[PDB]
Amino acid sequence: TSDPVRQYLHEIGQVPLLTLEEEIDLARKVEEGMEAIKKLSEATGLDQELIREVVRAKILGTARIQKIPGLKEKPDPKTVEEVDGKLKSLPKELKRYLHIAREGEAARQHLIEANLRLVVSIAKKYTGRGLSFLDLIQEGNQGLIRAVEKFEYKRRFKFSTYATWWIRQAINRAIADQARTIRIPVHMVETINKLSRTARQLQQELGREPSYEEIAEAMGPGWDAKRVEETLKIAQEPVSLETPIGDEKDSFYGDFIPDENLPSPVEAAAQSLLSEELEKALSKLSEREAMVLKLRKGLIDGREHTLEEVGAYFGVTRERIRQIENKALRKLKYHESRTRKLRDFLE
Amino acid sequence: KARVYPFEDDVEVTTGDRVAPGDVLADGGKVKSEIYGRVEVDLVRNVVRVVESYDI
DNA sequence: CTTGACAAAAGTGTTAAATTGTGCTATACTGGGAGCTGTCACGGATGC
Repeated sequence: TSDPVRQYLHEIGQVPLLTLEEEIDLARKVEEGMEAIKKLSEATGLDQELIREVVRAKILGTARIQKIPGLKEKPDPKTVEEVDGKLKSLPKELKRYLHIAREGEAARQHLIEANLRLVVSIAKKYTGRGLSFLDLIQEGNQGLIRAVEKFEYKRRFKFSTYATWWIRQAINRAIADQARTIRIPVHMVETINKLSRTARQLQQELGREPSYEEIAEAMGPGWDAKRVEETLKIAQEPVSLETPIGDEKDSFYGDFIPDENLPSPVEAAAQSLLSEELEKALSKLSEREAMVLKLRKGLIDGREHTLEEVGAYFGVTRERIRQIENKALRKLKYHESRTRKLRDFLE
Repeated sequence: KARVYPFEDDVEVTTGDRVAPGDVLADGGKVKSEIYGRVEVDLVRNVVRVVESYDI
């Protein structure tokens, strides 16, 4: 039924492997291309990666590379074409390094494709992560590219080594950057791994699972029960709301979760009643002090007013405002003990 | 399957351009490859050939 | 409501201590993998 994995498998199956000869030739053609770019940088006085990408623009497709980097990366007619024209002004010795360059550029692609059959075989022991087959393999191939650009054939080492070391990394990074729904930075993943590792070891030995005492003991210095327990708490991942229930296939999870982040119908009339009855009990105070109170507690502009400010527009000193709101407060305290209307709202 | 067009002084074309029946190839319009296809510039063998291809 | 003196609350600048992000490891490693059955009726796209 159109398997996505067999697609890629037979797609890499079309391009054959590479023996010693082809490999060395490839790498050499690549480094030759790159150093060619290095001289071509001195040619027109440009950068490495600049001309290097300009080469790509003419090789792995023309309009398509500059068309969808996303809405803004670099202009095609402006910062690209002028680079083509500017390097067209050069003689034999110069102009040939261009062809050398692009040749090496193709050699890089051939190299990556030839060794892809490895990267696919690398992510197979790496399954069971927070990512599936293709998702893993691709992020491994991303490591294959960097494994290519940094490789040196002069060291007489088979590329299958230097590549594999970069794949084994790229995947183990790919898990650290995806994994759990919540994002966990590298170091945390590391420490967690060490913890579970220790667990697996002393549980294999002792014939039973450890305690936060012994597991942190075996973890070395600075490791106590509280810390291992802490990182253990962070270790767990969120639970899906689509989680089924018991024997009933119909029963979901999230339908059991209440909304407390929105005011309950009772709370609406509650806050209303408070804001009303308070305004009623406020009218028994002097025109100044009553205003000063709601200016102080932010029932006016929604913000607290320092004694300095309440006194600034009233002309009175801060001390005056202070005594005013104290007095007014207790003058309210007289009526409240009587009516017992607002003696509620005590939480 | 292709058609060879050896050159002498440089070229106006690069590997991966397309083609046309008698368009300038190399050496100020010395040779013109007449055919449809992909163009390959070879410094070693000092030739710029074209393998027969439509640009579909 | 006022004037000055002061504790505490809250500010603001520089720094020590953590937390977080990035990179590389060159003997040679070169196409995964798990399978699951005792429906049933019908309606449409597709194949003989």
